[PDB]
Amino acid sequence: GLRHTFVVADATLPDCPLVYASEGFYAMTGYGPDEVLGHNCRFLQGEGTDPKEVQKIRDAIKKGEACSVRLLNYRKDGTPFWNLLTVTPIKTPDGRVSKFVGVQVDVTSK
Ligand SMILES: Cc1cc2nc3c(=O)[nH]c(=O)nc-3n(C[C@H](O)[C@H](O)[C@H](O)COP(=O)(O)O)c2cc1C
Repeated sequence: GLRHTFVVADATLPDCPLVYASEGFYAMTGYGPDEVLGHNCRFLQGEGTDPKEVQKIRDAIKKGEACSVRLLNYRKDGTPFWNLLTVTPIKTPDGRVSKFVGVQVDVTSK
């Protein structure tokens, strides 16, 4: 989908914290860099987020593999939205994962 957001997480640190987010990520979610750089993206989850979809992502990250999931997420103001998320590992020439990138699409309106 054409409208989307983009983030980079640092896989060389144990909890894959965010190191970069696009202008649209901040604007869509309602958070700014001074609130979410250095943090794992799970802050977007909440009461209704499907733990089985969360587990798929967790498992893909541990295996250094790409994954696509649909997750209920929440803006800073607590309002929900449907996030079609695709995460992709970025490797060094030795095959180790350095970064994960994420593309989010708000698919609430279909
Ligand atoms: C690059 C990247 C982007 C991510 N973007 C989101 C996101 O937009 N929304 C979300 O709920 N989780 C997102 N995650 C998933 C969480 O950061 C975390 O990996 C997931 O919740 C599973 O780990 P946990 O069980 O320790 O929370 C993203 C992860 C990575 C690596």
